[PDB]
Amino acid sequence: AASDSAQLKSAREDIKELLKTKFCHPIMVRLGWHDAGTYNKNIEEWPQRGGANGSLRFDVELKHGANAGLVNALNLLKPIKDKYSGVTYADLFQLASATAIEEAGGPKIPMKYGRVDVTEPEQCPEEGRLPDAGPPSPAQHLRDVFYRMGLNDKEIVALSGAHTLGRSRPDRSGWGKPETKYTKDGPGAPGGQSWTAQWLKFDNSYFKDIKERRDEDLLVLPTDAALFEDPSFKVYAEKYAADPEAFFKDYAEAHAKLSNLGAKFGPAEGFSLEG
Ligand code: HEM
Ligand code: NA
Ligand code: NA
Repeated sequence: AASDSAQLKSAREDIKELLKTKFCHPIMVRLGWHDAGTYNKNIEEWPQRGGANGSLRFDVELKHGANAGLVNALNLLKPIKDKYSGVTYADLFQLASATAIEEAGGPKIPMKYGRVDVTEPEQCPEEGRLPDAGPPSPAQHLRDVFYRMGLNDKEIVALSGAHTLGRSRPDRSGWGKPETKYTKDGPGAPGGQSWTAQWLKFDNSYFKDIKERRDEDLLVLPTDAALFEDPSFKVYAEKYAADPEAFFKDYAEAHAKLSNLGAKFGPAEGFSLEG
């Protein structure tokens, strides 16, 4: 009865209702990125290459250190997933993320769907393909991880801007204060430490805050700091801090690129919902 494209649209409606009710925009963006971020451009075969294939839905991968707390996001999406047999987790994760950015006031991401789902937890990538926030050499570590995905310096800086959304919890990743004046009252579950004052608003404030460092309640990870310390990253970081339009353009394109990493589409070229 309902076409697969129609189901994705219905799922998007459900997601928008979920975001309006739970204020869970940030975790949805993190979920999508952690499914896609395991992509390795050097591996040819699907699903060994990792990436956007819905493997992140399995306990084995959710248990990876970098994925602490993501089971909450999966659980929030499960009820929606159950309504649509024609919607894959691979697509649902990316749909929830893109919708989250947009509902949060971000740019419209040029998205395509039709991603195929892996079927067994044995197809999940091994742990260690996602970045650490506190390595000995942050900037080089970012290159090691993102260059492997086939992403460049521009994309590394632009995508890091997603930290304008959400916060860190010492009970999850281990970073951040237990709470601050900006998070102690929610909305959603209070607590943790945000990078920006309005952590439910998608704008270029992340770049301004990590550079200014005037607010002790605002978080700055070694990898965020690397954006302004690195001779190449700083070019884009300063540009985004001063040009919100430039950030939105580069962000939309980078987010779309990330969302496709390692995926196998059906049909091969995928399909659009509003093209
Ligand atoms: C540059 C490599 C990155 C590192 C080292 C990193 C690290 C972190 C850490 C430590 C947290 C705290 C999580 C917690 O407390 O539960 C976090 C949260 C988050 N990150 Fe990243 N991140 C990176 C890249 C990205 C990218 C590329 C995006 C998406 C375009 C992103 C989106 C988010 C979001 C939305 C949250 C907040 C989730 C929430 O509030 O529950 N991150 N990240
Ligand atoms: Na995956
Ligand atoms: Na923000």
